Amino acid sequence: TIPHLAIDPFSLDFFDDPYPDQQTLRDAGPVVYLDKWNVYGVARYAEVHAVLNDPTTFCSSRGVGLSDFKKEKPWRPPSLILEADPPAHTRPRAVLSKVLSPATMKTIRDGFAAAADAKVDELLQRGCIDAIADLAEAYPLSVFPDAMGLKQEGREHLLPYAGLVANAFGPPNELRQTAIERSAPHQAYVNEQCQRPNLAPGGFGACIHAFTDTGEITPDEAPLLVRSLLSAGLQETVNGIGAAVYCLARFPGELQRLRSDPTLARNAFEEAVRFESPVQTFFRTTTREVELGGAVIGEGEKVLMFLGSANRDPRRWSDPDLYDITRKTSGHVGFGSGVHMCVGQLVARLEGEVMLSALARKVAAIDIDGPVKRRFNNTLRGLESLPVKLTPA
Ligand code: HEM
Ligand SMILES: C=Cc1ccc(C(=O)O)cc1
Ligand SMILES: [Cl-]
Repeated sequence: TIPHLAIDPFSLDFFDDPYPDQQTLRDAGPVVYLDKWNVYGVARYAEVHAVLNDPTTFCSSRGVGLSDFKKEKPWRPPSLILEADPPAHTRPRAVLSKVLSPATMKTIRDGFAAAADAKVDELLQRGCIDAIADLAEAYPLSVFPDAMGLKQEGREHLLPYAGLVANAFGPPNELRQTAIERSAPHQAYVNEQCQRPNLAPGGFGACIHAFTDTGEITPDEAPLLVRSLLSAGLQETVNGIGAAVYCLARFPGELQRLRSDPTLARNAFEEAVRFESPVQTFFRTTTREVELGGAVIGEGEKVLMFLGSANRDPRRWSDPDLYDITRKTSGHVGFGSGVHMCVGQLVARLEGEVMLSALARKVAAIDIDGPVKRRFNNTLRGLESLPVKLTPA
């Protein structure tokens, strides 16, 4: 009934070019079994969307990586957000939603935009730059840690900790083993910055700690909620911005459209998130026997959702492998779907929008002028290096 495949979606060969194997996973059937890791897989949009939107059956509190927290110890204390189910998830989620609210975005937008414009101006003085280290990485590093309220010292641990968290969702392969081996200095930095005295007034971290008296969270939960905002989002935003620059370089007709109407900036970034899907996969664990795509899945089974594949499923998308900055992107699952849908999505979209706006107004051409290098991670997709020449408008 259920097809069994030997594809390892966490292998370096797969990461190097996942798209043929993602088609094989989709076309084999609505539900597959991955013999390499003894998990179920869903790679089409329909089943991925269904699983995300049924959290009672496909829970998160047994872990959203390969490891089942009912069988193994989590590598770190469980997130109060990502690794919780309703109702325990609900009020901590509401706090993070209010910390990263539309009102907060209105407070920080002008500064985020000015820093994007300044970065592009600076890069145009150099001409030939690395669009990852110098742009996709440098810009979020120039706005998000400050908006968090982090001190200057130690910020070099942020992206390593981000990569560690994402690697630790994966199976016990070399990427995961090496990440955990290197983890201690990054973990020690992150956990210390989560304490209230270390978060500057008015920033995201201070606002979490100020939200500890409403009956939604307690003071002893605020450190782990700050940890969520230091564990998630930064590398994804970097990878999304880097993918946008890569697409604007490889599809120059789309840069020409963006230049002609800079108000396409927000959707140009949203399309890059669909196209690249910085988070490629997430797991759920079944809490009961369930029918999914004609398959009967027992209790306590891990289900691997292919977000990137769902965002390129031709059953749902026209020309899914094309970068189209006017595509109707609504419904893509690059940020998830349902009750866990990325609580930081407004921050990521703000950063991506204002960077692409700066490019749209200031840059006439983006030409790849050096070897492109991929960064490997068990669950994140993104480039390591993207040498480009920027021509000013
Ligand atoms: C392009 C950028 C981003 C992408 C692709 C992305 C991806 C995702 C996805 C797919 C989920 C769903 C997790 C699940 O269903 O189990 C998620 C949740 C989450 N993200 Fe993001 N994210 C991004 C940016 C951010 C940012 C900027 C932040 C913080 C400021 C952030 C913090 C979080 C948190 C805390 C959660 C957990 C939400 C919950 O479980 O209710 N993310 N993200
Ligand atoms: C989507 C990635 C992600 C990683 C960590 C956390 C967390 O630590 O709460 C949330 C989301
Ligand atoms: Cl940790």
